[PDB]
Amino acid sequence: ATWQPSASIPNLLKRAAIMAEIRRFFADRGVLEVETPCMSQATVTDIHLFPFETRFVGSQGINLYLMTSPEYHMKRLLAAGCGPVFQLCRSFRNEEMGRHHNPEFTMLEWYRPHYDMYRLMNEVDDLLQQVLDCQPAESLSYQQAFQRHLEIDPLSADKTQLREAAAKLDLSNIADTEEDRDTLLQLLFTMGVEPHIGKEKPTFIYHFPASQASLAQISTEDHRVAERFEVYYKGIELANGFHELTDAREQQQRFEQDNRKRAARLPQQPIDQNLLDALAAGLPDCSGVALGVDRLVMLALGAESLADVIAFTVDRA
Amino acid sequence: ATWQPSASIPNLLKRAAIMAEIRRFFADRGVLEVETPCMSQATVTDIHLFPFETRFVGPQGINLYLMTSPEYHMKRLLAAGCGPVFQLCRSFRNEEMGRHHNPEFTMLEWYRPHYDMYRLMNEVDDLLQQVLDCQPAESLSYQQAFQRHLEIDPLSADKTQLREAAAKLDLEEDRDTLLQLLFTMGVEPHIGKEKPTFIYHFPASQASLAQISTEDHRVAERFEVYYKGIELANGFHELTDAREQQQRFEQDNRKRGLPQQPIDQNLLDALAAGLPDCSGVALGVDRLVMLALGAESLADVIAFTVDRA
Ligand SMILES: Nc1ncnc2c1ncn2[C@@H]1O[C@H](COP(=O)(O)O)[C@@H](O)[C@H]1O
Ligand SMILES: Nc1ncnc2c1ncn2[C@@H]1O[C@H](COP(=O)(O)O)[C@@H](O)[C@H]1O
Ligand SMILES: [Cl-]
Repeated sequence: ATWQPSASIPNLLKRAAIMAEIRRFFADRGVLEVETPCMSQATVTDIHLFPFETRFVGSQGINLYLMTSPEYHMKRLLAAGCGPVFQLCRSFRNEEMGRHHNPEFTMLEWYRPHYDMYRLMNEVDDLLQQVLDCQPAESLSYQQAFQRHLEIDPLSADKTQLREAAAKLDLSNIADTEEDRDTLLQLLFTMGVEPHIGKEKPTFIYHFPASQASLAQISTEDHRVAERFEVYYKGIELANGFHELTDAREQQQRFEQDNRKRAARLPQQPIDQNLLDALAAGLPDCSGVALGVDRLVMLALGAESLADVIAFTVDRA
Repeated sequence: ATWQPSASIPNLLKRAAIMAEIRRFFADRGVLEVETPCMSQATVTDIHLFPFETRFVGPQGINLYLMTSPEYHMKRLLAAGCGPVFQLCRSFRNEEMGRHHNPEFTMLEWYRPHYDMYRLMNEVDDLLQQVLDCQPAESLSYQQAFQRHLEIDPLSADKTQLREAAAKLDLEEDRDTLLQLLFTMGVEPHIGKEKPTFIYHFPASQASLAQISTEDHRVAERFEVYYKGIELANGFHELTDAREQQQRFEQDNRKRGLPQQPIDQNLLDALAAGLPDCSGVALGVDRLVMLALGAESLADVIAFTVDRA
């Protein structure tokens, strides 16, 4: 019956125990928990993100946007001096329900002032070991991953070389006509690399190409890559971490470029001036990470979809 | 500058300690924590509530409503066997920001199978004493509060009698609306001064989620807690009968120049399947934290209120 929960009672008890462990993990490291809004008068500019919008009575209401990630408010807190902070929030992305996506989901996001990407990866690995009781993670660069799995260099290979690889994977249909080099790299990573990682233990992939920087600063030593990592385990994308952007002008260029592209494609998005204002005042150098709690719980239970770990997925909420 | 949080660093650190204290309270009592949706294909019919609505792409699109409280999903869990459970969630009500309101706010809602209203009140009192280091609560009925502060009986006074009383307070054709004005203006400023005040047995018309008292049909098994001028919690002996719940929703819609809301069948269906006898309570965590901090507004304990979020 559609009235019943999506997840079993035993799975929801284990869910609460994991949430408690996560909280003990950060308590033990002196990391403060914060709560930030689920709604903003501003939204994100990323072309790949689709925000929920709702009207607030505010005689003239205010448009509000549900938060795809608590990043901007947490950076505002950091700029104001909160120190190392974590949050376990409900996040909202207007995406269809899938085995591994729900339009509302639990995010674990945290920030560590004065931590570089490597020190943060190590902390994420310790958390995985604790919750999953899994082995210590392996780490490799995006480059190394391609070289080991596909015998190509993704930082230097031309599109012909790229389609040669795609052909070997039985992917020529999609690859032959695709003329965007980075898009071909994503096809190859998804189809040629992802199936061969995260098997025995979690796998960190870091130094994604500059085009796939997302929230990451570009690597100063090699502008071809970004200070971003992603963790994979048993075929599941669990987390993305970054050496965060502290430069206001650089951040603003990102948003403006985003809205310029959206126009070329999508509505232009109300920029978070509050975030740019925080960066102008001064955000401590930091690395931050966003982890999918529902996926973590799914893996900890050996469950096969989010419907097993979320009380009511959107189809019956 | 607008970029800065509403709440100070010290207040947020104290807020987190309180969150963890609430969790310790329930852990010590073996109550399970759950998480239920912030969004639903269904909504509420309650005449006092204004939800947010937002459009979902779907598996074409679907209208979603944000949750005003986790009640309906927690009842579904209860009907499925979850046992005593609490939740600390963000709840959503489409109403302007005020000193004591934000359109998104933290709710502590919990449910106790086999607790009556009195046993639940006692448990609320214990939590308040823990968080606030306040004195044990006093309790009185809606009737007693009107008798002690206004010298009238709200259960039997006629409208003339009521207007006379409103006249004496230096202040409408509905008797219940009259009672509401009297309570807000004549009773509320005069309770919760030195310790939390539990008001119980609200009139039948103000039943909200509560069963009617079987022993006196003029009143409901509902209580409200007030402290230092502020409304902190609402608790009920819960409705378990599907037929009665549905008639209440039908009536809700009748009373609604407000839009008519659909009745949530999943809730009714859970009630049909069987909801254990239980009492539940909804508490305003931000309000509670504000009182713990001796602060004046929610802007002092919420990292970013809506005006700057
Ligand atoms: N719709 C969704 N449902 C469940 N988990 C998600 C969803 N979107 C993102 N995630 C998780 O959140 C993490 C952070 O995503 P991002 O903020 O896009 O880097 C991802 O690695 C996923 O584990
Ligand atoms: N907009 C709001 N902002 C902050 N607290 C609220 C808001 N609406 C309701 N509350 C709190 O939530 C409690 C339970 O709500 P209710 O069940 O509607 O009485 C109330 O007693 C208030 O403490
Ligand atoms: Cl107890």
